[PDB]
Amino acid sequence: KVFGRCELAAAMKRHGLDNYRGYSLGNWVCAAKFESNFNTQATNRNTDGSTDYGILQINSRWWCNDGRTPGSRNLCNIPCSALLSSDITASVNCAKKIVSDGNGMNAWVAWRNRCKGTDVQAWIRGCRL
Ligand SMILES: [Cl-]
Ligand SMILES: [Cl-]
Ligand SMILES: [Cl-]
Ligand SMILES: [Cl-]
Ligand SMILES: [Cl-]
Ligand SMILES: [Cl-]
Ligand SMILES: [N]
Ligand SMILES: [N]
Ligand SMILES: [N]
Ligand code: NA
Ligand SMILES: [Pt+2]
Ligand SMILES: [Pt+2]
Ligand SMILES: [Pt+2]
Ligand SMILES: [Pt+2]
Ligand SMILES: [Pt+2]
Repeated sequence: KVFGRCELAAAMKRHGLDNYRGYSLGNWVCAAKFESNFNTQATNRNTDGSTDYGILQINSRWWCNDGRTPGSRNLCNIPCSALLSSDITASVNCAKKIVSDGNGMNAWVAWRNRCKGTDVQAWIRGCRL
């Protein structure tokens, strides 16, 4: 599924991401935009053989099992395929664990390089929240 901007904002808010670990909703929508362009089916292969999955491009090195990332962990205890669902619950629940790991949203390289320090509120402007 390709979410609309405000559609994704609303789902993320409902699932408890707004100000989660102190990160405003706009940060999460911005991250999603530049990670997946709001596409739940987005996948991207990393040089180390791990794969990023879903709206927030959560990686199999640490966070999900795809049966094909040697040495990896599955700290969110999910198949990586669950991150591709039109239902974003697994993505959000896992993102909550990631952003609590100590580095906050810097865990998402695209967030650090394209969202951090920007007017992230713009990503939820206009939305009925
Ligand atoms: Cl957009
Ligand atoms: Cl915001
Ligand atoms: Cl594996
Ligand atoms: Cl959902
Ligand atoms: Cl959730
Ligand atoms: Cl933080
Ligand atoms: N949802
Ligand atoms: N939720
Ligand atoms: N949730
Ligand atoms: Na894994
Ligand atoms: Pt879909
Ligand atoms: Pt939902
Ligand atoms: Pt939820
Ligand atoms: Pt929660
Ligand atoms: Pt777009």
